[PDB]
Amino acid sequence: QKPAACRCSRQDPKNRVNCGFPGITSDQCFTSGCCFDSQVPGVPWCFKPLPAQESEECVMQVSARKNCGYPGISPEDCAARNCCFSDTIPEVPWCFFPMSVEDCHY
Repeated sequence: QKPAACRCSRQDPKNRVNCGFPGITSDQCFTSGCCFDSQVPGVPWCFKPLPAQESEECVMQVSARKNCGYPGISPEDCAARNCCFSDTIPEVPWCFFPMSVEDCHY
């Protein structure tokens, strides 16, 4: 299934992880759960989407996270402060500010 827009557009083209086989079409790429973009040269055209989050406002590259909490903040407290919580990647804030989706596109 085609991934939500932010899982595709919020990635730096140079950080793209290739998805599918050589020559996979735009439709096949989307159908496979990947993102397709034929506009940037020299980078994968069919690529893996960013991990899905609780909401699409919480989708962004790990390096774009703005710390909305503190060391040891709980998921619930983070949710109270109106933020996104994700503790699966090292060195990055686990509680972070979400970003409205107007920038997202295919």
